[PDB]
Amino acid sequence: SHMNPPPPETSNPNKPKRQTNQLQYLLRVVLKTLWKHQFAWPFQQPVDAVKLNLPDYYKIIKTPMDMGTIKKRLENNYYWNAQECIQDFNTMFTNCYIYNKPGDDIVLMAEALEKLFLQKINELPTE
Repeated sequence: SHMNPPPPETSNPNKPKRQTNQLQYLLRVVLKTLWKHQFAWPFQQPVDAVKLNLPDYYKIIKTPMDMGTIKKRLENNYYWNAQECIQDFNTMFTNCYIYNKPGDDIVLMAEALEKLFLQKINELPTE
């Protein structure tokens, strides 16, 4: 009976756009590497609380984020600063750590993805 919210916005035509080495790197290296990982599939789209039978997910998670949203934002030049993209990644991980219990398979998957994310953003070009 519960409903999913609308996904996060991925495009704003009033927001100015720019292409920096950091953002291109975040799309082509960081996002692409995480997207192909064995554990990416639960994070490639917004959490569907209806299809997954999680009536309390959006009562606990008020800041949803997923890699599909991040990919679409990068592709639309929605981010102006790279820190917006990094914050979205961190928010996705944090949502998974808060909603689920430690030791759940999804949390271990998210932790592996976060380790890879930190390894990949270590080599981020300068501003």
